[PDB]
Amino acid sequence: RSPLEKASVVSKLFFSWTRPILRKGYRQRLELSDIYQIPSVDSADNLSEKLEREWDRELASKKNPKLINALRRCFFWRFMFYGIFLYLGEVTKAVQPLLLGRIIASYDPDNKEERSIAIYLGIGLCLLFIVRTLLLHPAIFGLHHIGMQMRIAMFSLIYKKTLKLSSRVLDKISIGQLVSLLSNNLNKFDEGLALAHFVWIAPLQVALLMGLIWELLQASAFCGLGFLIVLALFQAGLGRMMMKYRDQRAGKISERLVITSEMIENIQSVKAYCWEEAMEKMIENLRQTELKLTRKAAYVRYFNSSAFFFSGFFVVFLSVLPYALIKGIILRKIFTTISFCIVLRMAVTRQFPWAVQTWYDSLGAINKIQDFLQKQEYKTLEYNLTTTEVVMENVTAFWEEGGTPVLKDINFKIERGQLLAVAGSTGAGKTSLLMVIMGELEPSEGKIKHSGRISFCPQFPWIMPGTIKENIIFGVSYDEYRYRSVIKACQLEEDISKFPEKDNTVLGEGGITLSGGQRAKISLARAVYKDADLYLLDSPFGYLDVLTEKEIFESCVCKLMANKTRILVTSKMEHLKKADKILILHEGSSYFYGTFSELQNLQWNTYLRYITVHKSLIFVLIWCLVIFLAEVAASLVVLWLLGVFYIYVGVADTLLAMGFFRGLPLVHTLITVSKILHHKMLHSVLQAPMSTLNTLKAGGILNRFSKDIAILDDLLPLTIFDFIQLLLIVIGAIAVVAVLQPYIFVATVPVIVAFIMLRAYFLQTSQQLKQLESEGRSPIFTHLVTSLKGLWTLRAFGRQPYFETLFHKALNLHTANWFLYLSTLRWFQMRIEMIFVIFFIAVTFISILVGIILTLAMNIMSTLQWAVNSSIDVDSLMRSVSRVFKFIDMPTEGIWPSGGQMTVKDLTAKYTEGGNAILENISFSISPGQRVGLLGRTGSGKSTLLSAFLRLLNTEGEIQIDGVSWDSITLQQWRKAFGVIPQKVFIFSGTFRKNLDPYEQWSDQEIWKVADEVGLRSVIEQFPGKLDFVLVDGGCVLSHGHKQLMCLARSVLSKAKILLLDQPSAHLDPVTYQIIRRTLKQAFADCTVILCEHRIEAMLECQQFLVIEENKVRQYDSIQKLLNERSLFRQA
Ligand SMILES: Nc1ncnc2c1ncn2[C@@H]1O[C@H](COP(=O)(O)OP(=O)(O)OP(=O)(O)O)[C@@H](O)[C@H]1O
Ligand SMILES: Nc1ncnc2c1ncn2[C@@H]1O[C@H](COP(=O)(O)OP(=O)(O)OP(=O)(O)O)[C@@H](O)[C@H]1O
Ligand SMILES: CC(C)CCC[C@@H](C)[C@H]1CC[C@H]2[C@@H]3CC=C4C[C@@H](O)CC[C@]4(C)[C@H]3CC[C@]12C
Ligand SMILES: O=C(O)c1ccc(/C=C2\SC(=S)N(c3cccc(C(F)(F)F)c3)C2=O)cc1
Ligand SMILES: [Mg+2]
Ligand SMILES: [Mg+2]
Repeated sequence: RSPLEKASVVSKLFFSWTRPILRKGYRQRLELSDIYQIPSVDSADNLSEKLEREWDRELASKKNPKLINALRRCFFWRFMFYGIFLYLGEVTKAVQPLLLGRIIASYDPDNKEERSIAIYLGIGLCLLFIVRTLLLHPAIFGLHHIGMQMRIAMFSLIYKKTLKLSSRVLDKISIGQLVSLLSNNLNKFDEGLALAHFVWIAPLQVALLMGLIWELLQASAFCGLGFLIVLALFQAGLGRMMMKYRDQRAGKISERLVITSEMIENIQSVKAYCWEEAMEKMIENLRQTELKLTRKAAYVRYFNSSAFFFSGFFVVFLSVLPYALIKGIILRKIFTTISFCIVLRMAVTRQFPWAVQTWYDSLGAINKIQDFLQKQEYKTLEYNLTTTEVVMENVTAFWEEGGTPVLKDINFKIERGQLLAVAGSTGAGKTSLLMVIMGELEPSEGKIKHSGRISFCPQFPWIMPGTIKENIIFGVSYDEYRYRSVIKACQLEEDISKFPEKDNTVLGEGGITLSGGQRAKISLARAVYKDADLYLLDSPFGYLDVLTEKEIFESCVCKLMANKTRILVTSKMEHLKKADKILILHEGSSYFYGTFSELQNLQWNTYLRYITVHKSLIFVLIWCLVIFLAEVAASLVVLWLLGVFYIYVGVADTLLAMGFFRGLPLVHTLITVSKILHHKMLHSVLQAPMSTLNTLKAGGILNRFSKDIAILDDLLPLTIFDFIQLLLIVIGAIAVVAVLQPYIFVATVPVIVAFIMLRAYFLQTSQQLKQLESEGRSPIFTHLVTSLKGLWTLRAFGRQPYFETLFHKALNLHTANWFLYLSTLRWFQMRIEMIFVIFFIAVTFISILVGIILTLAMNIMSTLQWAVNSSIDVDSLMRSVSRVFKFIDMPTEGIWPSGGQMTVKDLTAKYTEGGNAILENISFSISPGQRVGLLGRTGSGKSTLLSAFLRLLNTEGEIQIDGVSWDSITLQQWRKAFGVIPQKVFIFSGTFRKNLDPYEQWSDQEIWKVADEVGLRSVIEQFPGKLDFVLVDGGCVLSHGHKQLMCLARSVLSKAKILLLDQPSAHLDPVTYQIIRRTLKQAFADCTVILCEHRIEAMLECQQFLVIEENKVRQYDSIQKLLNERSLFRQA
């Protein structure tokens, strides 16, 4: 447990509770187990319940609900308490020049105003620093805590809202927009709470400072105020210009995010198609405009950030010269004026615009989140009592809100214990009918009445990340008899037994470990397990062979649940013979409704590697340093004309300030560095081996492409520039001041060496906890992605609270990782402040017990601390560059085809190294121009063989076509001889023409010819733009029977002499399969296809069969030869 729960007031004030973890992490590795727990204040379950109540009251009471009016009622008073503490701690910063000016008047020659007083003031001056230190840091920590609490509460509200979104609203929502929204205010929201209080402190500080200065300059104190007001107007005009270049980049960032995620999810098909070259350019073109906007917005921000270092001369000039004209000036007042003007310049030009910008951004983010919260919701409205019968009459529905209806005049009725089987050609609307039943689709006319309890089995299998037992159970009480019977009747015995961990293995997001014929079985078992009234199954036997389908239908759909009503999407005749009713849709219309009899009768090392990527960075750093060398040599050897050099030193901020000749090129180069880094990282990811790529997850990519690159684009340039500016200011003033007085320069050496040693000591833990928390924010992303993916099988089942609890657990883990760093960085900053005051209690006290050397020592000892803080910020930010380089440094896996004859010798396929060998000593041959038909059971390894042909997985054999082996040619040129049709169809966000070919090498005539040949003429032309419609949501507009057709058209367009057909027809009806056959015969009359289809009527157009069994291949010749040994395959 965290010690903050049980800690004394002084212990919490000194933050001394991070000492044990810091000591452990400095000399040992930090592990998740040895991490402080979470308290009861930061728990999401309570921190969201405290806000949902207020939000609901606002929604039900007000006429114009506001989220800020609900956040105020919770986090107002603590925020105001820390604001008051901040104001009290900052009032003590404008009165420090007053004490220096009332000390200097004492060490004025021959016994000036007060003589026996310097003892009183020389101690109180530095003792006031202790009070400032005590008052400042706790308020900052409290404000950070409040910001983090608001962030987690709003995130939980967003997740609770995102599970009630309608199907209509999901059209405009992409898996990239939400990720970008989270990544924006994931860490820049809670950090800005401290800066938000400087909107009412800066004016009061300005008023107090003006009142103080007026006692020095009678009426000349207002010219400097006028100049500073003009500068503040200029900065406020720069802010609005910067905003315009920030609200246009978000859309491009989201678009790039969705395209990158869609590519990385199924990089397998990209590699098979050899689309990497044409798909890196598609991202580079998008990145160009983002870079242009970022480069335009990184100059205005620099100009805003450089108005403090270029204002320390004009303000002093305008303050002193008008008064010096009428009365001259004294060398005592001319320094108190500068000491006041420094604080005034900071509070006007650095603290006010930052607060204004923070308020603007916070209000904008809150309003955006409120707009997300106020969207259309999904209603159920069903009745929980009936006669256990499902009847709907005269239902007509439109998918799009506006167009052609999808369903019209469909009526049916089924009692309890009956089975209704629906069928029809592709595009008829069977899935839409089941959606109408489920309620995810609102009919425009009609009514559906049935009991609420239903069970769903989607056409596309869904595998949430967890054990097989958890996947099958799906958040209910575990059973031993029902579960075992289901697992036996769904044919999941042998496949589960093959695993080393028998039942509870681990499956990743999407079930990549499992094949395509076992995910369907798991989904069917999950649907069967649930105790519901109606089991609406949407074509469960999609990726199952004929024998498995026959064995499952008679033992799971008619023997296990033969007393509960179930609606099945059929595509065969044996499934209709045993049916109780039949409904044959056609183009969204009830073509038939009746029984089968009537149907029959009817018819360190990162900094050096970061700057050396681009040579212009070195050529600009040398140019920005040698000019500083000349500038500092124009203030050390030209002094023989003067010797009052203290006044000259006092304006070192303006003297050594970077202009627009040495800062603009550096800023411009620092973005080109990020561009090159991102391009190299994307290329190295695209050209990586599959064994290395499979280690990566779907949450480990949006955490490295969305936030990590955004850091390098946005935050690193200006932070590095500011740190460099502070370094130059400190060095070129300490070196100068070491000439006049070399005794006060001595004190700055031990301070610097202690600062560097302590910072390097604390980095030993901040470089392993910061990375821990930066990688610990991936679970929430990877759970949000899958919860959005399974949003239609979640609401149908009813398991919403289970996912809510999972998300709460993930949020708790992230906050537990975050609080430790948020506390240890504060501890180290406060200890730096303490060593500062400890080494400062002596410098003035011993020297006092010239009186103006004190103001220079105090103007240097604060710039040193500011530079130290900037260095800490840069070191914290460079972890992103470190992870970019880690992600780049990855292994690289990298007319001839006339006849197309094959030969394999001693082939071994294994997806991993040292794992189970899927294929062992494979050998066969293929006569050229001869079709070959693969065969086998589920889990045999057909797709494994097809992948081993293209060498996606590591192999140990040789395959040669037309006399050239594997080694004689490169992988990229070898892989171009094959035209594949992957089992997982790939559709990305783009136009139809772009999807059909990314390289854009075929004209619209050539595209239309193939589209009409395959049969997409009636599908492309039903959309507002033919061959120009922007398919989105992963091609969700199309249907499962049209996705396969488009994939086959893509295969036909690209002509190859060898092609690996991996189940060309997955869910196609028998009528549309004639199109597949008329394309196969008339377009593949010269190439040697390798079929994988499970259709018995399709397995007859072959000449050489390959059956995979027990990790070996047997090749037969006659069609009936292989159907005689095993009688099961013939009887089934
Ligand atoms: N990424 C992977 N890593 C390790 N093993 C895998 C991976 N993908 C699949 N397998 C294993 O491969 C075995 C069989 O190979 P594959 O997954 O290609 O199935 P298959 O027999 O071709 O499938 P089907 O006939 O159902 O389409 C499966 O039992 C599974 O354990
Ligand atoms: N989200 C959507 N928005 C707009 N139109 C859609 C959407 N989903 C499907 N459609 C279209 O509406 C019709 C309904 O097709 P649907 O997907 O219901 O067919 P199906 O019976 O499931 O077909 P299949 O044989 O491919 O499984 C099709 O013309 C399809 O292209
Ligand atoms: C924090 C703010 C609101 C407090 C009110 C403004 C303060 C800073 C201003 C208002 C009037 C000012 C005073 C006006 C006149 C004099 C008389 C002179 O012999 C010493 C300075 C002194 C005493 C000024 C000190 C600063 C002063 C007190
Ligand atoms: O509250 C804060 O964050 C805070 C408060 C105060 C400051 C002070 C600063 S910054 C800067 S530059 N100078 C300066 C100006 C002229 C000359 C010199 C010299 F002598 F060192 F060269 C240094 C300061 O005095 C920074 C931050
Ligand atoms: Mg379907
Ligand atoms: Mg397969």
